[PDB]
Amino acid sequence: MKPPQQQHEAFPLFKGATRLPTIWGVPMIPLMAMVMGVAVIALTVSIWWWALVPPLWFIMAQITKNDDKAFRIWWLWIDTKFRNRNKGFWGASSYSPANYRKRR
Amino acid sequence: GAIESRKLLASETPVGQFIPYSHHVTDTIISTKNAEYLSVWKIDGRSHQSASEADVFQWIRELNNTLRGISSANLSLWTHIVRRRVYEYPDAEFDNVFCRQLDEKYRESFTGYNLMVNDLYLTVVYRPVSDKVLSFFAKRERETPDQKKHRQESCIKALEDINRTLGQSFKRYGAELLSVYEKGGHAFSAPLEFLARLVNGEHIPMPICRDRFSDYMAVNRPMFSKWGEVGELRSLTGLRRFGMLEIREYDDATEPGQLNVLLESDYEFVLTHSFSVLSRPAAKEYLQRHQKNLIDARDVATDQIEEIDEALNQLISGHFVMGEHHCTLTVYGETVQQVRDNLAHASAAMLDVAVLPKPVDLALEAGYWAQLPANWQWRPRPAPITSLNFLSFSPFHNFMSGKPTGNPWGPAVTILKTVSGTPLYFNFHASKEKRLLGNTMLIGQSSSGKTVLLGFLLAQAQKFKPTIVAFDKDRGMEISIRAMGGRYLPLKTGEPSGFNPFQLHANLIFLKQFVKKLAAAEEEIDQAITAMMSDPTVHARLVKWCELDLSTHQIYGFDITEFLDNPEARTPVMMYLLYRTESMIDGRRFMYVFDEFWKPLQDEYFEDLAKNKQKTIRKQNGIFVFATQEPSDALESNIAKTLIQQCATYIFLANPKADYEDYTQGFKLTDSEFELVRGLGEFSRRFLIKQGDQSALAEMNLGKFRDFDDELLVLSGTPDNAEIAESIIAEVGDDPAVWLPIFLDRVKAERS
Amino acid sequence: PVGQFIPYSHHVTDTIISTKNAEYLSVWKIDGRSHQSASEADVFQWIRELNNTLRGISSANLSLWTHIVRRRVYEYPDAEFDNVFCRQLDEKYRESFTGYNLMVNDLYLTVVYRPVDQKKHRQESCIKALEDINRTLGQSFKRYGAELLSVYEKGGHAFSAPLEFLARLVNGEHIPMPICRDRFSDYMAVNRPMFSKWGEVGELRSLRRFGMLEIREYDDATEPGQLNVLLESDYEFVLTHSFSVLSRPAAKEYLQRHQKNLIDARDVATDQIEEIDEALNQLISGHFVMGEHHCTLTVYGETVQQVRDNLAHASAAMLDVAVLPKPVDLALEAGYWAQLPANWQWRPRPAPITSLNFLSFSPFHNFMSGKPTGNPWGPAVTILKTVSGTPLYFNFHASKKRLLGNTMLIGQSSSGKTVLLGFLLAQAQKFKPTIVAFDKDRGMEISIRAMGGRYLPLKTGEPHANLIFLKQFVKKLAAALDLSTHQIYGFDITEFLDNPEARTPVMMYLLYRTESMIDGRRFMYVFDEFWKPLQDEYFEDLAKNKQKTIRKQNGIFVFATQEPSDALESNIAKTLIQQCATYIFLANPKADYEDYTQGFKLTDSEFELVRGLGEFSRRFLIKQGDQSALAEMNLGKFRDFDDELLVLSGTPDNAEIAESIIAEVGDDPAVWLPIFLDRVKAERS
Amino acid sequence: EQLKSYYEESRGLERDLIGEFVKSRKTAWRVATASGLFGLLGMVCGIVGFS
Amino acid sequence: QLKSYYEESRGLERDLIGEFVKSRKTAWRVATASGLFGLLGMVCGIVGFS
Amino acid sequence: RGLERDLIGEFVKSRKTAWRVATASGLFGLLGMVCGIVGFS
Repeated sequence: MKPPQQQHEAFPLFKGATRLPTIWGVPMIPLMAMVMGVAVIALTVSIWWWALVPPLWFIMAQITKNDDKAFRIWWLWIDTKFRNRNKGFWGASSYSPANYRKRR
Repeated sequence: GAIESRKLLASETPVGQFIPYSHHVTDTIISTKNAEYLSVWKIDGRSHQSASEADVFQWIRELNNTLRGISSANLSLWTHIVRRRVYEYPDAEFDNVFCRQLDEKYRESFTGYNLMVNDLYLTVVYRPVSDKVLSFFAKRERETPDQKKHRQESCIKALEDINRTLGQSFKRYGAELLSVYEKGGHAFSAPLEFLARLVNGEHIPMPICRDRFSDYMAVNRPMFSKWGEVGELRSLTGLRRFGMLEIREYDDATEPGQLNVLLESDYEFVLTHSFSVLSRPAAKEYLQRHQKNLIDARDVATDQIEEIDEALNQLISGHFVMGEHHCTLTVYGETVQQVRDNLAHASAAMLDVAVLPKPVDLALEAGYWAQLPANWQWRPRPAPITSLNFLSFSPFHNFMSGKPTGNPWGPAVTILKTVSGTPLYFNFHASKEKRLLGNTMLIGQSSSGKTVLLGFLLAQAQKFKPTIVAFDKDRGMEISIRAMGGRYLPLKTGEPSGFNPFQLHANLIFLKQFVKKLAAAEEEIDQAITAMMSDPTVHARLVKWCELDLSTHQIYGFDITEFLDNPEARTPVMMYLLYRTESMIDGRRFMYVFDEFWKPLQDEYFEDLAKNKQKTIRKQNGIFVFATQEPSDALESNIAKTLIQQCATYIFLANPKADYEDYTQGFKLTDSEFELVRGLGEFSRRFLIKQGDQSALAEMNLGKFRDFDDELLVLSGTPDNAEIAESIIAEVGDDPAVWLPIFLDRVKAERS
Repeated sequence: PVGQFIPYSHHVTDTIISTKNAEYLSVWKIDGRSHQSASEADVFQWIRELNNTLRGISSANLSLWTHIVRRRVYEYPDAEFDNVFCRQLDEKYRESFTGYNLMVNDLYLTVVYRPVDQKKHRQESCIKALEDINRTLGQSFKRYGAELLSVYEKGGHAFSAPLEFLARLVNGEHIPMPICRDRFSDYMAVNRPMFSKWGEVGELRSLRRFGMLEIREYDDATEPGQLNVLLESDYEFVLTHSFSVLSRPAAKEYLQRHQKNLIDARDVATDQIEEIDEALNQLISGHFVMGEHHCTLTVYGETVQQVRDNLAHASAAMLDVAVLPKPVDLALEAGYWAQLPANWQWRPRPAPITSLNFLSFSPFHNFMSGKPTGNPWGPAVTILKTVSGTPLYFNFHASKKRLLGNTMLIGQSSSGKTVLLGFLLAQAQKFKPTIVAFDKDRGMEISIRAMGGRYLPLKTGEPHANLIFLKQFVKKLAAALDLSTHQIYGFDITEFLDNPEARTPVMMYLLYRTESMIDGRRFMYVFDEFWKPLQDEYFEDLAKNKQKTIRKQNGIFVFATQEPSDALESNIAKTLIQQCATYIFLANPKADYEDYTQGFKLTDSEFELVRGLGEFSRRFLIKQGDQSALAEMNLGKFRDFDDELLVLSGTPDNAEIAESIIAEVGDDPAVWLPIFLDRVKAERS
Repeated sequence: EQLKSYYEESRGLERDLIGEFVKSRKTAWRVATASGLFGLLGMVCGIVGFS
Repeated sequence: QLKSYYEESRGLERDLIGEFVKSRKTAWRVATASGLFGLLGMVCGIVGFS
Repeated sequence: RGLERDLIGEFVKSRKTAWRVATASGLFGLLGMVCGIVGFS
């Protein structure tokens, strides 16, 4: 049925895949985006620019502790499925096998 | 509209962005848009069903040890267990009635059995530098075209060294390196076909032209769903719906074969493992993060501390390196519901072992482009794992399945069912024991299944129209030989056969006939018989007490059961018969077939001729098929050493009186293999096939499956049945081999 | 409507069709050379010979479009003719064709010129440009056979032939379109194709749907012809190539741009850059021009599923060669509209391709097919199967007054001469001509008696402008005749064929009545042996002199001879031999190599094919004009071939049975053949 | 039945179409630019008079 | 002296008559804009005059 | 019919447009003249 077997002769993983890089409970790159957004708010107003940071940051931390590095998935979606055009025309995202007809 | 179509296609994004490949820089190595040179290894995996538990762990340890030297941060591995439906094996074409009907029945016998076979491909890339940050800074600078050539040369040398080391490490495995193959006055790329199969979903041969590989690689339009977990490929052959899956949680144990459950299954899929090795600095940093977060224990667990403490010592001084791993499984199906239920089955199978998967959503195209070996950036969920754990996830275990098509002499001779469930494409030619060796030795213990199996193989191998010469025992295959076009030539006592001892160069041949004729000697008759041969008191006695036409038929036999007492009959009989058939060896395909080794032992010079002549015929369409009803006493023969050494395909039939000693020293097979073999009780049909180093407990069956009614009696061998059928053949007297119906009436008494 | 896509406007100079944007055009219908017959040297020589005039007339204005079309020909009408035995033969042999290809290959190359008070003088210069281009193209295509389509009068209002091809390219079916006062693109589209909304496939109404496979190869072709695999297929299609020849200064710039672009890369490929640099060096030295190129295949299938299957089979056949088709899912509209000549803008993806590669992709190779219809007597006289599974439409009038009609049949009498002679005569009866037959044996008489005319054998005991008759009679002195009775005639020459000097006087007298009787009605003279009559003093002279007038009338001399070396091509026989239109060479076990090749101008590879047939293989080589094919009119089961072969062959026993039955019956509605059917095979059995 | 004398003029007809069409383009720019300058006169006059 | 692959490609693809039609359309559009400026000047004169 | 019917077609269609532009210019100019001359007093 399966070559798998219940044996203690194991190579432990140590579960270091949960302790992926983080600084204050969040990966730095999404937190870099949070800082960029806080600066964007600071362009509009300084009173609540720093104030908006703890809410978003806490949301990031609590999401990451649930399912780590989901932000990479979010970025991949935004980059690939979102940016594609003519999604409605084909009924789904499509990529022409052939190159640009003009290409000039 | 015509202008509307133009403005739409101008908006459309080509697929060439996601396919980072370019010219073959070397015959075995592919380039990349980012100079990440690639090479694909086609591996014939090791057989795991032998179920030698400790040996699996030993194999994993050895793979890790051999990989250690290659393990360096500039490396990666992508493993793809592609499991496919097979169409390459063609339906056979037949002339004789009996063999054609047997083929028809056997083909009908596989309605409802899965014909999918899984083959394993390992792709190894060599990124020049794996800097976390410095790579980005270096990427945006121009370089000297001669120094780019320097990078080319150094990378090619390193990758060639890697391939050589891996090939030396994978001796027990298939270890075949895909390279350029030319066909029709124009070059082709075998590795390109694999990458196309990954990206196109179908095997499309890829000619190599002056343009870059990426632009013309894709011939099928992919349509990834929006807000969906499956995608659709639009192709001329058909529309293929593929669904993806991802692993999100791991366990510590990593007992090897945790993913083997997926191999034997009913859904066609592609399984991906990428192991982007990680440098020891970052490795110990990652380890230290978990170490620290454990030290923040608050009495979380006492054991885990001494479970992790050994990690530092093993990482510094062991032969393993950390890595980045993601697993993605792509099920191909023809309808949306079918692929979804396949995904449910696969998730159930993964949840069976301690891993917990989760379907990939919002990253379908990312996971799909991650399948390509060179796509670093599209990794959906990279995780840090131990190298031992990586080999545990991908231990190159595979149910043995011979090549269906492309084998020497063409397609696989037969398709045999397997106990595990993966169909086995039987074929005589095996990789290791240049032109492939076709030797076979059908050892067994007093089981008529030997005769039935041999007759079935002959009837099915009739597809190649090959010349076959048989030396049967106990009238076993007289009916089988007569069934196809052939002459039995029974050597019954009291009537010398059609040939007389004389023959019609020729004097050189009959020289040894004189020498073997010398019995009850041998010095004065060295040439005194030779001169009379130019043109012995007991010699004329044998001549008076002796108590042919070839090439008009394709199959031959010889009722040689009589000469089990006096070799001076048997030895000249084999000498004359072998010399006779020697002419037809070079004419076309040949398969000698035997049933004993002690009569061949009676020759005492058949070894002397065979030691070179087996190579000579083997070069030109020569095949031996050996059999033994007493394997225990077989290896005792002086010639038996050469018999065991030369054998290519080893087939064992259930022997209750099995020997550990013989089957270990000769008939080389593992201890677990021997336990499995002896586990076969007497009269069990299943028979182990050690075709090559890999082995599988294939079985053959003939029972009603919702047939074989006439062939069940014909394949077997019975003295009563054979003599009675000889009575019918005497009555009918018809060279029209289709004569079978007349005998079918006399089946009334036996089949009453 | 659809008039936007079609650019042609009106017809000029009787041979060029003007266009919007002042771009004169000229259409050539080219019958390709036979690739199968010739060896490997001839094909390279032909490629280089074409390149000669291509680079010789190359200029930025010049362009060329190539179309090959596979047509299910219905122009064969299956005519009606009253004879009973010939009806049996015709019906059975039609039945034999079931399951076999009836498609034909037609190749077209359309030369187009687009220049980049004195306006009229510049117009004259522009038209004379295409005038000279057509003149040099015609001189360069003499061996191939090129018919410059031009206007032809019809009942007082003209039709322009070139418009018909450009119509067929878009309409898909041959529709005659006349020259009217309008602009041509207005109404030339009788059928408007409808393409799918997503564009995967297209639909055309008579309904035939079509799909397109885009073919683009960027490296040099190994073989002079890589696309000849398509010439045999079960799907109609149109294959296009456009060659807008770039001027040399633009070619240099493009090569430099592509070279620099290849240089600027992360991974350097030394092989490709060296190849491109070598091509750059060759451009100045090997004087081949470069132009933009694009290739599209437009298959035809009744149903989309059949269309997809045809596409899959075409892709597999292409991938057997090293050419990878790229399927067209969208822009099928643009690709299809690219087919029409002078539609540069709608080209999907032009790619600069060396002239040698262009000729290698599209050399004018096609199997022999002849012309099924339009021959001066009518449709094709008969249709013969060929090797390579392509149909052959046989017609006598194929030449290089009116086209030549004379035919040579060379081979041994046993080696299928009888059956082929009889079958060709029976088919030719469909036009009901007058037949005068001379037979070396008594074989022909049974065949003739089967037809309407009664053979007149010669046996012992049965023998003012007339000044010519008297003077010819004096020459012999030195040593139901007319066509009124019945249409067909046969006079035995077996009596005087071997005779030394008795043949000449009777031939001289017989020719008098034979020629003078009809004299311009029709003639299909047949001689089993024509070298025996020609040794005459007077007959050969009058034949050579009067062949011109006989050709003017509806007169064809179907000569024949068993052994060409026996005919020995004497000084007087030279004209008769050389003015033969169509040659059918049977398998000759013995053939003097030098005389056989040099007398017939037969190619060396064609001679190799003739020898390859060897002895006692019922095949023949038909060399019409300047092409060849191996056609076999084999008669097997799919089953009357047995009986109409038995009657067709002539043996002394068959001859005597035929004469006795004819004399004894009295009135017999060809019912002697049912008597002849079994009365013969019993004796052989 | 002068078959070609009827299209002996079609050539000159096409030439005259080209000539008339290019002449029309020339007069089109002529009128457009004249209107542009004269409208500039009007607009600047109104701008001046607005005060 | 074409001196440009791009120039040759554009010269092939470009439609001469359609180019002239578009040029005249642009000419008339620019003339209309000029008339608009002129009418604006007229309105400004009528207004500021008072 | 044909190109000739297009030739005369434009040959006087552009007459229409040229005349319309000329009339528009004449109307605008006489408007300016009349309004200004009303302005003078």
